[PDB]
Amino acid sequence: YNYLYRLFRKSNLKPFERDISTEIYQAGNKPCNGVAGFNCYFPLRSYSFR
Amino acid sequence: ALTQPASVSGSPGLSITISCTATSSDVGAYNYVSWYQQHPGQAPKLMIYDVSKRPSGVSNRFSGSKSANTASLTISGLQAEDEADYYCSSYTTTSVVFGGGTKLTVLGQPKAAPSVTLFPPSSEELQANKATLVCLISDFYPGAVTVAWKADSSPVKAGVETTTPSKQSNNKYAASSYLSLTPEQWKSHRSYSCQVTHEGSTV
Amino acid sequence: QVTLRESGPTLVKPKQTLTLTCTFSGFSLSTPGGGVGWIRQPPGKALEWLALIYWDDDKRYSPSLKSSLTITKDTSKNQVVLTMTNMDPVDTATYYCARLTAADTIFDCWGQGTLVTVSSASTKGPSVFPLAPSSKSTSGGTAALGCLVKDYFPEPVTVSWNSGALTSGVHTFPAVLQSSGLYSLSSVVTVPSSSLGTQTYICNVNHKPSNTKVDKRVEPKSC
Repeated sequence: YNYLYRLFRKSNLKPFERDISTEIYQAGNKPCNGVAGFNCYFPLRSYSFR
Repeated sequence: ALTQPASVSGSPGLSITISCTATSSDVGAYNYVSWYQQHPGQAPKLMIYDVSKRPSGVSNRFSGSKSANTASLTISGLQAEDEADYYCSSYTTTSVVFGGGTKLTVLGQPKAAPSVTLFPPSSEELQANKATLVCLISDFYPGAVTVAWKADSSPVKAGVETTTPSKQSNNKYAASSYLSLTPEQWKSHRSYSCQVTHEGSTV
Repeated sequence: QVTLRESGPTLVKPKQTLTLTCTFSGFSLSTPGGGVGWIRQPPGKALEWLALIYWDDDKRYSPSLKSSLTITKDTSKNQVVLTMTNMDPVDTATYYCARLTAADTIFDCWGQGTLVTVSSASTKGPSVFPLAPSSKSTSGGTAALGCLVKDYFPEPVTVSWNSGALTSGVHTFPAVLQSSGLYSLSSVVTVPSSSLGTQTYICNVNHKPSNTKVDKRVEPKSC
């Protein structure tokens, strides 16, 4: 679990851009801060290298 | 001609795309393609022409492109006031095709309840034998209702079925109730109560 | 801005020649690249191009229909007129005339729509009888009163309670086609029981094909 990859991103990544920030994804008519919300999700994921 | 998807669904906040395929594209290079928007009950207004550009008065939510031979309409940030039919139009070799239709159904709204309003008939048409009692109901989201007009007897409709979407400002499907009350049987009917059944909440 | 209004008789006899016009105002037709066309929209179908005129007297028509579609320009009075023959009961639709500014802007500004329903039937006299807001509608929340205009074949007819003012409130739902081959509207207003007994309410039926405008009101009855 030492390699994390981004899964949810609003727009397509532009040429030569490094997204070091980690903000919870957004949703519809609701301001999800990003604690445990189902509608929202964490941008980064966790690779399972077994 | 030009074929378009019949039904397209989209969650509020996400983005959906349309497909304006070739379908024996005699349009040639497919240079120009204009998309229109026609709400139920109004006139079609131009939203985006020359997909590489956009007309004045249209927000950045509407955008389009054409990768190889199919024009796509990218609409980001869906709202309640966006359920309308879209049409892609180009210039053929001998005419101006307008393609098919594309209905957008934006789900994610609370199911509304229809209010019953049984307007009593005035004492002007009863003297002329024109009993036409009305149980006009409206303001419901699903759109599937079945009135049960009955004067404590077998419930019948006899013309209530009209299939009126009526996508007004509140974006709620309306209905239209019309009774076939016999002008001679109006005395036998005590009050002719009205009962409407809704989707999900059938009671 | 560009204002494209239509006119002409909506109801006519079958197998005749229509005279649907398109009065344009706000621009000059002599501009290079400009022109006014016509688009058909059947009920429950898609759009389809019929005819189109240009700034150099060019009359372009649909390749399918060329023996009936005859368009002409009257820029002297700014009124585009379209004529079509051999009217069959399949052409019943709402016609639109849109301006073609250029090749890239395909029909940017459109009109408003005029439904031409001509299959078999002629005009019918509308019967206006408003529904009295009795104690049933009063105690049942909003005492919605609605005129019961019925027995009319032509579909396009507008209504407005106390025309000029009170723009909102009226429902104005589409009519219902019963077994008699006629239509009927029962548009009620959402004005509550605050002040409706001492005032006057007329829905102002505008059945133009019949050339009849009956404005009348009702009083609270007792069931």
